[PDB]
Formats: sequence, C-alpha cells, structure tokens
Amino acid sequence: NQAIISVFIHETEDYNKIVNTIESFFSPLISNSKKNVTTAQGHYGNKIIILEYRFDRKSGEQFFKIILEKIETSELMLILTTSHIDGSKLYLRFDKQYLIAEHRLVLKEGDDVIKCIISFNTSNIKEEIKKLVNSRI
Repeated sequence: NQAIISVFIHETEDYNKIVNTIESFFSPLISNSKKNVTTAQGHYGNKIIILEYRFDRKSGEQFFKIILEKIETSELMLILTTSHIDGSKLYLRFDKQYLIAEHRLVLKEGDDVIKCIISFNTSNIKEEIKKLVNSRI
C-alpha cells in the first residue's frame, strides 16, 4: 500500500555516512523511491535534517519484504511479540548506530532512529510475519 523511511540527522552525525548506508542497504529498490531532504533549525544555528524516502505501492510490499529478508529472526520475533501499530500502519524504529556501523537492523525505542512506516489495507497483520517467523525457524 505504501512505505516510508524517515530519519532526523543532527549536526554531530555524519549525514553522508547515513545516506549512503541507507541508500545502499535498501539498494536497489530505494533507487526507485522519492527522496526528500529538509533542514529545520532554531534561532541559534541549531540545524536538524529530515531525510525521507517514499515507496509507492509497487515498491511498498517489496520494501517490507526486503526488511524481512534482512532483519535477524531475533528482532523479527521481537516485532510480532509486539504496540508498533496505529491504524493500519506499522512503525518499525531501527537503530541508527547498528545500521551504519554493522549493517544490522536492530529495533530501538524513540524517534531518534531510522523509522520505517508500512501501511497495510488489511489489519490480520500478525499472521503473516508469524508464518514467516514460523517459517524461518
């Protein structure tokens, strides 16, 4: 139905390192997505960067799929085992450190993460990752 990647990058962070990591890790599907970069700031030179990637339906399912084929079973179960749902969209917040330092998807808490939001039009949702979690095992 649709998928979105969203990350807030700070001054102290290596913006390029993150971009390359993300565009590579999700390569080459992410090459077909709409990329957005925006910069916000306060009144005292405090800049935040908002990096986004939109996936249309065509690449939506394929984006979820690639996340499923990359995430370790441990973290996957940790998902099913779960509060990451609002409406029909699933919010998966990944650890920035782990992805750029070890190309590894490790769930993390909060908004200071690489956020992946998937939108379903079926709700039900569980059974599929379960069959996969179950399958992998």
